[PDB]
Amino acid sequence: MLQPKRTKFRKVHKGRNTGLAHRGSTVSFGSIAIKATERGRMTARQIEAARRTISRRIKRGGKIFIRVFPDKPITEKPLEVRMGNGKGNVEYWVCEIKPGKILYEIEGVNEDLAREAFALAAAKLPFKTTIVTRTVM
Amino acid sequence: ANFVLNAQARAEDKQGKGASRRLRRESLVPAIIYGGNAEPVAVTLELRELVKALESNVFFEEVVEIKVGDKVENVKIQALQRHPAKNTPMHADFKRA
Amino acid sequence: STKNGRDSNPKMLGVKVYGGQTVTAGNIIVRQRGTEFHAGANVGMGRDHTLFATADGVVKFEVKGQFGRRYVKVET
Amino acid sequence: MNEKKQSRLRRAKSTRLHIRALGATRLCVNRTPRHIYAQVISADGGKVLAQASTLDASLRSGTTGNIEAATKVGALIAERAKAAGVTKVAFDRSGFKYHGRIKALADAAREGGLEF
Amino acid sequence: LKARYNDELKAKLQEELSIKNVMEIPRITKITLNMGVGAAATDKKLLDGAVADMQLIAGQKPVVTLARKSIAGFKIRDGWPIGCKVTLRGDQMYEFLDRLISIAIPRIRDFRGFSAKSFDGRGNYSMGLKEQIVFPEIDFDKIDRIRGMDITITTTARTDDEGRALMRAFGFPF
RNA sequence: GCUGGCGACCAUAGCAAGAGUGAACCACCUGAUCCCUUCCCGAACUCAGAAGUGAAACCUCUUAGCGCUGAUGGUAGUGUGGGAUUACCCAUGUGAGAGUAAGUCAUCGCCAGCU
RNA sequence: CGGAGGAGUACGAAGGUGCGCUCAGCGUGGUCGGAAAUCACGCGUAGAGUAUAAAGGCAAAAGCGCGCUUAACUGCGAGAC
Repeated sequence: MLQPKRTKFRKVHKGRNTGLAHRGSTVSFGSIAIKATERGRMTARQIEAARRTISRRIKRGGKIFIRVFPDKPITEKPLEVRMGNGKGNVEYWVCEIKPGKILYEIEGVNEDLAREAFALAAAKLPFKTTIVTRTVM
Repeated sequence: ANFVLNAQARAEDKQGKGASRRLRRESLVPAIIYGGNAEPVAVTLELRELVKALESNVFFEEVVEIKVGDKVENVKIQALQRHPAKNTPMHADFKRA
Repeated sequence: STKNGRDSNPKMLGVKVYGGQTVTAGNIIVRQRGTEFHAGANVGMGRDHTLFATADGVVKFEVKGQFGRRYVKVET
Repeated sequence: MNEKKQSRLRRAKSTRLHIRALGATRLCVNRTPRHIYAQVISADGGKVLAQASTLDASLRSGTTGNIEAATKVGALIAERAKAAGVTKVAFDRSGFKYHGRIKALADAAREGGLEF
Repeated sequence: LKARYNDELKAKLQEELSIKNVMEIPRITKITLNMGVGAAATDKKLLDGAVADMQLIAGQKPVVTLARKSIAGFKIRDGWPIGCKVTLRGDQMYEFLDRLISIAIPRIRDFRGFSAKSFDGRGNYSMGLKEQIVFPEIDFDKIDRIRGMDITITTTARTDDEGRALMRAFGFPF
């Protein structure tokens, strides 16, 4: 389970998720990649599950690059507790996803195998994705 | 010679955010040509022609001819903007060569 | 229970006279915690880094010097 | 190396800035192992009002590098400044210690009649 | 030395290094002696012993050196004396160096203790000699526990080879 | 045209490398008597000077090598009116940051000395 | 009853003034002495410090030393926040 080793502050504001992904939308490590076409949140458990599925499909014959990291903590109230009395406790970590964000890249694997693995992985994710390949510009 | 792009002029009333969005709804692409010894020129291209040209690897190394009316410019592709989620081309830079 | 919930009263800092306005001697121009602005001609500095006018005239802001400091002055 | 001059200008900076802030006519003096120089400069700091140094034809044939020449240069600058029409000046030692030839020049100017 | 260096060794070094300008000829600038007698906070008399020792050794009043920065592992902290030092220039360093070269190396227990190595890489040479005798000072009587002193020579010689040349011309054992 | 002092301006001006100047000036330089100095030292500050040198240091010139400056076009954001509710679209006004083409080895004032 | 930290003091010098000075880190060499004491020399650098929490500041340093001192005065006070 991915998580920051250390943080400056325990709890952060909710914020708003707007805009597109102008940074991180270009294939840079592998030859083929999967990128999100819709915005949402990605949790550490989802990242782990997708990685495990892809590795099992590709049989550890190539390298997998993970380009999303969960660094935003999310709190929840203990349950059967009334409103007020301070902010809740940290329960899990997420990464904000904007359209165009590349999630995984694969290097050193046949294209059909990579597409099969990505198709398997996409069924575990809470947003719509698409497949891209390296281009000159 | 191998690559010829037909272009129209892009006057000052066709520049800005609204005009560019109208062009892309009409399925054209704005582009800019700059380079040594002359003043930059703004043109517009066709999306299908641009996509077909980019489909081949040799296009990024050769000298291409952009024709707008009677005149003609010999250029090379220098930069390119793509839509982050759809990958459709949106703008192009050409350096005179 | 919580351990937070404290704050201090506001202090109302900031620029009091903007460029192009006329002043009389003694008028306060800038309230600042540190020297964000520095005193130019006909401007004095207080013990809490307040900038005030020492002559009648028109306020002007500029950037000058080798460190690129921001200066305010009064022209007669 | 070069640190002597850098230190000297570092020491001169504070007095020069304070004189500029006060807005007075300045009497800036320079010293070298062979000669002495003195200038009277307007408050804005861009125009020279008067000057005097051992390089003048009167003194250039002498020792030019000791206390006796400093006194004569002080008298000369006092006379020229008084003729030019300046009376109240602030003395600028330019990072040198107020001593020896510097002090002699200042005393000769004061005796000549510049009040400071 | 002194006039010996000025009249003789200048031309000798000039011909040895074949350097055109006379200002390029190396010369020795200063001689620095140091005793860093740590843990003085526990006793406080070894420090006055050390200053008296160097005042005997060299014809100058030594200056005590305080600490900078505090180390908890040792007993040392910021504003107290940790060591002391003397510097020598001009005639004093020439006389001290002459006494060194003449009478120090015979009185030490083991010869060959000094080397032509241990050059800083810019012409300055540091050597630490144990024992405060090998000088014309009072014997074990009237002195506290014996102390060892560091001595650094600083010269205008640019590089190690020129430093070695000047040292050899002056006549250090090595 | 070279040298010194004082300013304007504060990288298109800076840093780094390479080369050059002793007639004058400047600098290194000699000495420690007298004035003055080092929590020790004529190293620094100071005085008395002219045997040496342009080595160092400072000034001057060459170089895009780092640095710095930097368009046009597009993109993001956004005031008003309208249409929608993962927060976007239309009309109208405005418009970055980053990146690209390109540029840069500054430009002026006052006084004094020399050729 | 949102997210994080401090205060209920200290100082006759840690106040005034004149004069003077630059930190931190690293690499080298050098008795005990080492990762790290003190000495000497170079290199890139404000990353040190500012009685105390944080922020805004700090080259005429607002950081650091030395001599003499009591303006840590009395009567006020144009004009502003």
